[PDB]
Amino acid sequence: DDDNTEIIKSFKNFILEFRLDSQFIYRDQLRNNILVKNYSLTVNMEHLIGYNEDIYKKLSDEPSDIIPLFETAITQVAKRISILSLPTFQLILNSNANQIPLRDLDSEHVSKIVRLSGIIISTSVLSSRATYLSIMCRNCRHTTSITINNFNVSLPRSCLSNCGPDPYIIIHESSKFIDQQFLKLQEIPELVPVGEMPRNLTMTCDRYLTNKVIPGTRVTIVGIYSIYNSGVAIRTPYIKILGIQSMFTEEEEEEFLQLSRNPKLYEILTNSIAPSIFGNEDIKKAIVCLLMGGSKKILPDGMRLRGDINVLLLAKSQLLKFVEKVSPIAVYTSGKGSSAAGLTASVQRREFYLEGGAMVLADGGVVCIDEFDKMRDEDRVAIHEAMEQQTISIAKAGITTVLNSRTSVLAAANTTILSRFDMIFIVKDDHNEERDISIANHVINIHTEISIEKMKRYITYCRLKCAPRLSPQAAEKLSSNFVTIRKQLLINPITIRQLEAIIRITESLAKLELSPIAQERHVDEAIRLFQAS
Amino acid sequence: SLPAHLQQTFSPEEIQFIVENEPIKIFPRITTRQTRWQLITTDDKALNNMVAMRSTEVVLWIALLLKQQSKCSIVAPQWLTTKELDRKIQYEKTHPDRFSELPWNWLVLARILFNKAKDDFHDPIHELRGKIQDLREIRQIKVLKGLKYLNESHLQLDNLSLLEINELRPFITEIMDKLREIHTASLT
Amino acid sequence: MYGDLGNKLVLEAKRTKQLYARSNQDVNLPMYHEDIIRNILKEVSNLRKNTEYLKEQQQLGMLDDKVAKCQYFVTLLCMERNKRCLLAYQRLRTDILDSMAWNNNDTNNLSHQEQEYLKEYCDLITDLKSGDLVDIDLSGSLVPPSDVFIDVRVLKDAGEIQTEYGVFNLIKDSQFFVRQSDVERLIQQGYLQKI
Amino acid sequence: DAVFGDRVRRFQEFLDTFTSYRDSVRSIQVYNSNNAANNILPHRIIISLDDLREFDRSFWSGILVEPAYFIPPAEKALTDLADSMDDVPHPNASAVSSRHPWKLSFKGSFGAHALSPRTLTAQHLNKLVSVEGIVTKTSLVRPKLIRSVHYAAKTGRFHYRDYTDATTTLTTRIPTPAIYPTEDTEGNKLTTEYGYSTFIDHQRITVQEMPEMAPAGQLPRSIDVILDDDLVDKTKPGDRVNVVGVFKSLGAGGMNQSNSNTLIGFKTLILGNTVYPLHAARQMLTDFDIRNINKLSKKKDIFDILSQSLAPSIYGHDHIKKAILLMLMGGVEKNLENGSHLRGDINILMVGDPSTAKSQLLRFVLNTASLAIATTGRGSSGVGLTAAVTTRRLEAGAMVLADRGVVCIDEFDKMTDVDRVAIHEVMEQQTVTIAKAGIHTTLNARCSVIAAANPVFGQYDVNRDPHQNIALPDSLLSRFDLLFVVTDDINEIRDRSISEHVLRT
Amino acid sequence: ELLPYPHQLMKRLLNRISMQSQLIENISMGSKLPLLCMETELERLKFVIRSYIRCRLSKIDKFSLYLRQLNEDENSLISLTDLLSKDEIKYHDTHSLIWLKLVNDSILKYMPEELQAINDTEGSVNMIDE
Amino acid sequence: MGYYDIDDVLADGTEFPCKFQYDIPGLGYLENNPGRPITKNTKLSLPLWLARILAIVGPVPFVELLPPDMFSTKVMNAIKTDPVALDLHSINSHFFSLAIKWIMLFSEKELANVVSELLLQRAQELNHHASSLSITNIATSTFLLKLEEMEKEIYKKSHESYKDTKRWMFK
Amino acid sequence: MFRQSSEEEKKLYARLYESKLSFYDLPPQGEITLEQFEIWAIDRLKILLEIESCLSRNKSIKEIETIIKPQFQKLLPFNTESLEDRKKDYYSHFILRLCFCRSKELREKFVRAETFLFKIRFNMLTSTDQTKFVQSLDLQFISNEEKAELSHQLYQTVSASLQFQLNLNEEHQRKQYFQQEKFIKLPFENVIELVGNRLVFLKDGYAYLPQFQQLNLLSNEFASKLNQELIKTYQYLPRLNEDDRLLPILNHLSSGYT
Ligand SMILES: Nc1ncnc2c1ncn2[C@@H]1O[C@H](COP(=O)(O)OP(=O)(O)NP(=O)(O)O)[C@@H](O)[C@H]1O
Ligand SMILES: [Mg+2]
Ligand SMILES: [Zn+2]
Repeated sequence: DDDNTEIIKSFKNFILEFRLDSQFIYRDQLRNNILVKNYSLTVNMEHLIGYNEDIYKKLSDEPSDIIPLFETAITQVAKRISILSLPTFQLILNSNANQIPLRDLDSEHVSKIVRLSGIIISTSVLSSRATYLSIMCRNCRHTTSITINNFNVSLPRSCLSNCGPDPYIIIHESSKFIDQQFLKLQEIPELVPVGEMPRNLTMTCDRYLTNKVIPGTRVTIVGIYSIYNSGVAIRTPYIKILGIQSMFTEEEEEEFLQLSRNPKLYEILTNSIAPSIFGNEDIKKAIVCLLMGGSKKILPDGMRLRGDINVLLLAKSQLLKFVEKVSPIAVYTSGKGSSAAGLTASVQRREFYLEGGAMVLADGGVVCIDEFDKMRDEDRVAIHEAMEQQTISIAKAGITTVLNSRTSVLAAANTTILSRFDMIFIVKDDHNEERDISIANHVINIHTEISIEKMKRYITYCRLKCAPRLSPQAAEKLSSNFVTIRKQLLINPITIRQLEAIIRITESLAKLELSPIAQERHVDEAIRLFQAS
Repeated sequence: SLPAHLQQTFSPEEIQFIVENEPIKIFPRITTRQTRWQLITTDDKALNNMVAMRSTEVVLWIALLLKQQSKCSIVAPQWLTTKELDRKIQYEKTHPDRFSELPWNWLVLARILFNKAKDDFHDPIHELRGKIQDLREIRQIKVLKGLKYLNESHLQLDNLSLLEINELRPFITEIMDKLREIHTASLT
Repeated sequence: MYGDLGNKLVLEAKRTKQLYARSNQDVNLPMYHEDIIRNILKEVSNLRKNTEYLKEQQQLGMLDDKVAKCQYFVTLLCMERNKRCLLAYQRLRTDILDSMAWNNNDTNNLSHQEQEYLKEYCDLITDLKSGDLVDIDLSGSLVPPSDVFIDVRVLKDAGEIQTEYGVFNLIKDSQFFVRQSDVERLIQQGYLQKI
Repeated sequence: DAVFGDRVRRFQEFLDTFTSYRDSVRSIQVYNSNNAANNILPHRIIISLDDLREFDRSFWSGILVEPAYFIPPAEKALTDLADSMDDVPHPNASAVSSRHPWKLSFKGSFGAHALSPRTLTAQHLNKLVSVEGIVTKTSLVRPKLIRSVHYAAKTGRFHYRDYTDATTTLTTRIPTPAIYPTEDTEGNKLTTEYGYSTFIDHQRITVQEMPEMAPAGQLPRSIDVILDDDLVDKTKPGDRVNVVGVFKSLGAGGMNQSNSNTLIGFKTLILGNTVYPLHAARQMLTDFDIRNINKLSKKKDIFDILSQSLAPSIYGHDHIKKAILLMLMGGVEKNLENGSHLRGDINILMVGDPSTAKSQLLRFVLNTASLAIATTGRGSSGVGLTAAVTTRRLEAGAMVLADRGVVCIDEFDKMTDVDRVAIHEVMEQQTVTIAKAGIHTTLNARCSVIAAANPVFGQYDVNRDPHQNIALPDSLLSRFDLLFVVTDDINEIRDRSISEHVLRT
Repeated sequence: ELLPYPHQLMKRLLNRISMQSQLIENISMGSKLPLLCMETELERLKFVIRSYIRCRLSKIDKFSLYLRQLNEDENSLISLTDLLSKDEIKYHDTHSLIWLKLVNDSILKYMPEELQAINDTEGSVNMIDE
Repeated sequence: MGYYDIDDVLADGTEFPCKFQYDIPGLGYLENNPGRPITKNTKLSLPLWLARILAIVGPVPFVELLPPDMFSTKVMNAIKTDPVALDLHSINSHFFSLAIKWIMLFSEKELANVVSELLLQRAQELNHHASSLSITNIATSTFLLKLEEMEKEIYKKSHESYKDTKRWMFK
Repeated sequence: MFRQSSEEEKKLYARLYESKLSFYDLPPQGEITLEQFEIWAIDRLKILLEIESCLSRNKSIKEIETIIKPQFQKLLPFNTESLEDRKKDYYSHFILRLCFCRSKELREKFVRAETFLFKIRFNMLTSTDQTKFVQSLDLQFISNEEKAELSHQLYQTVSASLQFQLNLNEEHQRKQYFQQEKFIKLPFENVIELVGNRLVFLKDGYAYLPQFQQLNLLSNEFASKLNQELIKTYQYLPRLNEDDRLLPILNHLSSGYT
């Protein structure tokens, strides 16, 4: 009976007295946590060992029994430093003891503190556990209560106030609960013995340790290793977790603004794109416009005006990879697609279902296709809606839905399908031996202007800050040019769907300067670059 | 002209400078009584007329200057002892709104003497460092209750230390000013 | 409308204030917006032309009691709100320059009127610093003196240098035991650290 | 126990002070009492939670933080108010002991307790909350026993008893065995009086967070809701909805002896107190709207004003705009006395050159009609466009879903012949009928069809017959009321006008 | 507000500083510790005056037009020379001319004659702070 | 409320709804058409530095001010139920400046009583997050995204004050 | 810790109705109209006529409360902040003093009806208002030791009453309530109606009364003081005879009771 009080007294005196130099680090942490309504304390093992090794010995021998005593000691201190009501505080631990590989845990480790690491592969939804709980006695209608704590219980049968063999029921109307979550940990990929699939464990956490990690992340864990019921005299193992480890500034945009006022910025960005590829000036210019895009608009009668750009390329393999690297969001694929969804989408089967290809998945970003001629039959017809409407719509086998396809397409190949693109160009080659020798020397080196990340961040900044508008001079210029080309063709086609493409290119050119208005300077280069032919 | 962080307030360095002008009691280990000090902001007679192991009173900055070397020893103030600090904590607990009557420089002087003069105390220093903390924590509770009475007119405070006031100054004055602006705007 | 350019210009004042306040060591106030200011002044000139034309129509008798009064009055407000924006922006950059003048007593971002303004204010500071009250170094340190003697380590090879107290030889990564009142200026210049 | 009485008194003071709730009680009562002498309105009232705050903060926070202790006495007081007001005499046997009190509902300013299924957390248990999401599942409606009445054969005395279950009450009571008593305390054999007993309706649903809010492709989260009495069947799957109710827990949670080592948690629910839809179509007119509509109708040329106000961002094509307006108004549907039916709804087709705003104009109808479904001609099959079999259950297609609405079909020329012929019934008989293994049924499909297509040769050829340019059978073209041909004829002033227009746009 | 300058105190203090400096030099040219105390005391004294004068000049920057208007009012109950020291008077006067020249040429040269005043009270916003 | 104050300069440029009481020639540029008159009972959205005068100068003054959406009844009920949870930053970036200007303009009594309580109740949690110093980021960062531009300055000058004191003590 | 720091007639009636009921203790002041005098008197008279009619029909307190409570909002409002309602109530009572002081039969009828109305309105109060009203009237509880010594007798006396009047059917609930209940000691002659029904415990000429009972003492004090005030009112009726314009109204008011 007295041992429960001496242990609590000891951990209480630990928190009140541990100085390193001149700051009572655990008193300060416990106070600073309460002010932001965080009811927990993060103790470090090495400090506990330094203070008194006997306390650590008791904790190391019987953790399931002693962790609750230390938690209630924290509550008793929390009241003195803040009251002249609070829940029970959660204890959290940090440690540097030797990691055990997950594959070596065995019967020698049951009910011991264990430190390990791995990859999280799954996460459950949250669930409710009881801490303070109220009871009603069915016969006499007397009432009482119980206090649960979550360490390795059932309803009692000692009836009170004969009173019967099993008379107790729960008053959910006057009881207290906490959150609980389950996780799965898989052993590290670079540890697994050859020819075997990795082993994994299941584990539990509650209160502030919940909702702290997501699938696919590598983590380190401190927790009690134990067993639970679910052959003869045999039980399943698991872990109880006690700790886990895993927009612009002003000085950034000042650089982007200095770039914006450079008189040769257009040349600089074109030079910075796939610099190993010789020649092909207009290809690089078109990729800049594809990355920057026009401006989206919405009208009073609800009609909606597209912002994206689309380009086709007829050496060429390198540019799509470069675009994939520089773009803020990107998807890469070959014409057959990643599944029976193809490029656009399809219905599959047993009940029917639907899945989207690599037009739906790239929504909001850029998508690049590596051989557009290898497009499947259904995609040949479906890409018309995907490009003109920025949607895909299906009404088959009782499915009736519409999918978003808001993206800019880059494509390459080697017909009427060319009409869907804003610009089309044919890649050109040159055969200087020095270029191949330089490439070969670099290949041997690995076997034995603006940088990508800065350019990607700049493109992001420009897309977020500016969406410019045509000046009246540009309108007169464009309309005069439009009727001039149609008249020239008539005396010897251009159509509105291409005028509205020239406008988007013009806006994308003005966007580099961050000029809020587009000007004749941009219109001239737009029509100059329009020579796809 | 003046820095932005000194427009309305004193930094802790200036607070230390202000506290350093107070007198303190010392035991010198040398006799100066029959060159002479010839100071211009203080008395000069006390330093010129020292006798070894005879108690005397000087400004704190000179006292710390001497204690840097062998030549001097500093007597702790009488409030800075275990018995008195026990009584002040009991006063703090007994009267849940009043502040106990500690001197206006208690925090600053404690954290100067514990660094420069750890050897000259009679009590064990590891207990004083605990009781000072207890006092500061209780006073912080009482402060947090008081910030629910910021108003358009005024407030009264008692026995709150200089450093404790200076810690809170830019919050109290700002919120109080805006309540005043909102109220007077409705009168006009 | 006539206030849009002002509402755009003042955002640069707010931006440069926050950039300046974030890092006291990194003061380089940005390019003066000559083009926006010129556009605002051109707008004011347009409004002046409109008021002058309206005064001609008033002298012609074109319903001048009500019509000229209301149109003139409304135009006057549009001019005043532009004056306020321009003065606010220029006053902010002036405060920054005044702050630098006290420590210093490069030029390309300042407008030429500002370039002569800074020189004028430097002359004023040295006039105050000279003459009577010279005994206290008005451009010196504002942090109270804590210690007489300190230990300082040698960060940059400036070689042999002269100072009012004497001569120093700044042998890279040597260490001095010396009075602070001497080396305060060299610490501010950045040849030394306190360790 | 005594506190219950004082809470009833305090809510009575509220009901006397804010008089707009008395008018609500009385108006429902007089309406129900009128038509009973010849539909009936529910015994339910919605209170503004703001009025209660301004009346008494101590009662407001009590309702909002301890609903199990404040909602029952408040609801009791409402019933006393409605009962003391005058009511029809000589009630029938079933009316005398209905066990049917009035019920409350809430609106306005939930503050911190306005939530979503992802963020509902164990801290919020037993609080009154508001959640938002999409309905995903609904149970069948079931009746539930709450009271039964019995007649004792010898003594001539009518007896009764009441039943409870954990989802029927906010406060907690000993559960009841659902047994009917056969014999009296005094040994008399009993009989059960159905029709005097009381049963109520019950339905469970599930609500999930909206897909627009799902993070990182992670699994979405959801809650189950309990509905009863009046709230049953007011929703269907796919509805966006906002639900108000008490968040509560249930059951023994494995502490009644189980193999789980109590790792499993307790069960939880929301008890539906009020339900509101979300607009994501319909509007309700104010008096001023009726006045403006009637006044505008007396202009000399209302048809021109209205037609030109459709898609003003599209230049030209006056006649197609007028045709679309007449389609949106429609004819009048006739049913003759012998059961014979005559069609009322207008179908329109337009075929033409590339880029001539066909798809752009077709897109406008989808955003001004009250019910509209859109599809591309090659992305849809005959069965998917009309109806399909599943498991036997029969599942509706797009033309069955838009019943009294409009269906838009783009790229109509790409639809296969096998798909087109499924439409021949729907555009005249306005029904769908299936005769397949284990099924025979007829379904209703009354919509108007509007569609766009490309001519056979890629551009319209005036030097060949219209049948050569338009490859569709005569029996299908006959079903479209208006067939429009449109082309991109090159002309200077036309080009200039259109280009200047799009640039101004 | 800007409080009135202590004219007499400053004269006496600055004279005392000069005399103490010469005394320190004479004793230095003639135990170490007394010199230590004297030197650091003079540093402590000079710091306070430096801070005080910098604060007053900062107040004069912010209320320049207000002080000028207070001086121009012939009916004022206090003269500007009562409030400020001679050095402060020089700073106020010449700094006002420097600032005035900068805005007068840059902005106000372009404004119509009704809006060319810098210290206008009658406009839709008061141009004088206090 | 100083002349050269940037925040005051910037807050006066917010637009408020207005209605005219006279037809006037040539002022159609306010309606973005310089070639036309303004006509009586037309409604427009004008910046406060202009509407504050046209509502006063005469008699009947030229413009009448309509009750703006940022002082609507829904906002007042949101304020009075839970002031600490409220996202004032989304309602309007400069709320406590415009509130005082509107109070001066119409001499409102009840609005002043609502706004005083709102400020006093939010100052509490602002001090809590100011006092809490590391020896956490998410818990603080969620509330500090709902502060006005007015409140951010008070938070910054409080946090720096506590931090400087803490640094000096433990040194 | 931090720290900061005729109209008289209206204040009089605010004070008189802070308790929500009054013994009608004090002389009214200022003026009202003669139409108001007649109408206010008739309104209170209608309520008291219905109270006497129901009592002559031998109806219970609950039935009378169901009958009379809807009439307050029309004739004589209660639980109200309105100065007009408060003046109407106060003045109407004082007017009917002058109408019903005239004879022993009229005094008895008026005292009976007004005391029953007092009982009704007291039942409408919250327990806090009842406590404050009783405390405002300057109205001996026994010691805990005396309660312990007499606990068996007191519990035997009140146990049935706790079950029937407070619905405490469980003996456990009765014991808990009795442990929390206070008792009053006074001479048995003061509560003789409870004595005749054996609802109080008697010892040495003193009756022991639980706190949840004893409202009959309050209403009896109201009735007794009203009777004495009516006797006084009767003695100075010759001063009422100086304004003739009031006597027809008072004759009309009394005629409905004769
Ligand atoms: N007045 C107009 N006349 C013609 N086209 C216009 C007009 N105004 C805009 N457009 C544009 O014309 C383009 C093509 O319109 P759209 O409706 O897709 O043509 P379409 O008839 O569907 N051509 P298609 O998809 O090849 O069958 C869009 O980008 C419209 O914005
Ligand atoms: Mg199209
Ligand atoms: Zn029992």
